[PDB]
Amino acid sequence: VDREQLVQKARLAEQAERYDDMAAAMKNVTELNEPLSNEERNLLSVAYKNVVGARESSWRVISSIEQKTSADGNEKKIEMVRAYREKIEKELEAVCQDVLSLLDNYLIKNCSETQYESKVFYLKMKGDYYRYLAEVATGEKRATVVESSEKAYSEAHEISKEHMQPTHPIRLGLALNYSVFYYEIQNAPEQACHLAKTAFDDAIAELDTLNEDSYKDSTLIMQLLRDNLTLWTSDQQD
Amino acid sequence: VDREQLVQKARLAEQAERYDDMAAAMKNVTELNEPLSNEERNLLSVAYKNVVGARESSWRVISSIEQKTSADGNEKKIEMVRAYREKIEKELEAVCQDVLSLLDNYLIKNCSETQYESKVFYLKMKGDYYRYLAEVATGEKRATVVESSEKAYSEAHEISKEHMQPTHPIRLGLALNYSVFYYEIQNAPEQACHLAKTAFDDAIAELDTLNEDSYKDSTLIMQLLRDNLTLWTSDQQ
Amino acid sequence: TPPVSQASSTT
Amino acid sequence: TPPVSQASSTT
Ligand SMILES: *[C@@H]1O[C@H](CO)[C@@H](O)[C@H](O)[C@H]1NC(C)=O
Ligand SMILES: *[C@@H]1O[C@H](CO)[C@@H](O)[C@H](O)[C@H]1NC(C)=O
Repeated sequence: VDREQLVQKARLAEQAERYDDMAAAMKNVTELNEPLSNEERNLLSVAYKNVVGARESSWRVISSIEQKTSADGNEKKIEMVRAYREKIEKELEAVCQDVLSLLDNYLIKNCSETQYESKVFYLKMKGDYYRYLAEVATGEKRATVVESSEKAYSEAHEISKEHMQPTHPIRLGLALNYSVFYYEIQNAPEQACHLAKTAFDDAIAELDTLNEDSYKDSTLIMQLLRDNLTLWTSDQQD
Repeated sequence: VDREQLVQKARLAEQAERYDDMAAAMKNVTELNEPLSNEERNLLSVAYKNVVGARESSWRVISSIEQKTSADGNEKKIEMVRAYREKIEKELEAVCQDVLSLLDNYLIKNCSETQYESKVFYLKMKGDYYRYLAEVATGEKRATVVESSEKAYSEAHEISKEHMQPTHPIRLGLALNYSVFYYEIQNAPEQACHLAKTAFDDAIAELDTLNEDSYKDSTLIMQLLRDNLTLWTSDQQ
Repeated sequence: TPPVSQASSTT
Repeated sequence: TPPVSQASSTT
């Protein structure tokens, strides 16, 4: 099985929406120890985002049922519901750790000093998945991963500001996710609103730095930024 | 864990839409070697229908890709696409074989003479899952499973006509799925239309036989039948 | 256009 | 209410 066979399998899996296959295929690609292309990077990210997302959805549904079942007072139920939520939870964690291992030992690791774009991408991912862990963790567990997510987002932010156009989709993407981190995890709506607001204004101020390759991505992400600001400026008035 | 906890896990899985867990849970229940209640029958059926369905969808998407990929005349592409479709196909077959093993070794097996409703339900499932296999099989493989599906639907139809009201949801369901078998698998539109038509008419003629517990199911399946009779009459024209 | 089918026993 | 999001690199 060649590398191209794997990337192709990953493309097929995505179309079949069998994302478990997709990640596994992109993981094997990553484990070939060679750098990832833009597309390969995209596939890897998309694959693992959907896997972690699927688990997350199911985790929220069961965790929601674990709230009802306990409030009711039933005992036999709380046992199985809790145990099932922990099963899903352990799957979600194992997935994130799976991505994080790839980022720490392959992608970020083998990045040269001149590859800022990739380093920001991978550092943003690192932040994303540590963030996904934070959502299902508590106490020392949560604080620690919330810390790792912070460190990652922060490092990526530093690089992006120093090496990327404010309109670069990767920098905008970082801003979006980082701001979300602030709002949802840090519970810091001001910082969240600020980062997003700043990022959006910076891109506009240099709205001329757009390029053919990714003007669509940029504008779209800029729109997502404004959306969040709108979605936050309402919750912060109720 | 206990039976009650396995069935509960199956309900939780359904809510999360983790149907693999749901099927595995109901499989473990069935393997307890005890009869299945109506709820448990439903959970098991819903569980494996969604699993086989999920595979079927993926199988179609890839199989289609395998179609236009071969037409283009690629090489290394057809190599992977074909191998992936076969993987999904193998999965789909394994699921069906899983339920079929449950039906032959537990459900249909442990049923007594007096349990006609259950036997009709299970025999319908048997026909269903053999039908799903036919959808992805060809030649010896297909003819053999199309045969088994036929045998199962027929035997279920014999017992339904002989022991159940024309309005009984299980009898209507059998008619619906059996008529679908004729149209989609047998490619026998006349027979498909006839069975579905006949079934609908019978229930209509004995509309008074409905009961509180399942009137909604009956009327709905009757609708589905009429829907097919309308969906088939236009497509064959 | 798949035809309609069903399989839910009466619970 | 989830804050909207996006992480899909430049292909
Ligand atoms: C629904 O119809 C499809 C298409 O004919 C059939 O394959 C399937 O068995 C039916 N669903 C169930 C639960 O039997
Ligand atoms: C989109 O936002 C959600 C919610 O914060 C986040 O969990 C997810 O990582 C983001 N999507 C991607 C592809 O990173």
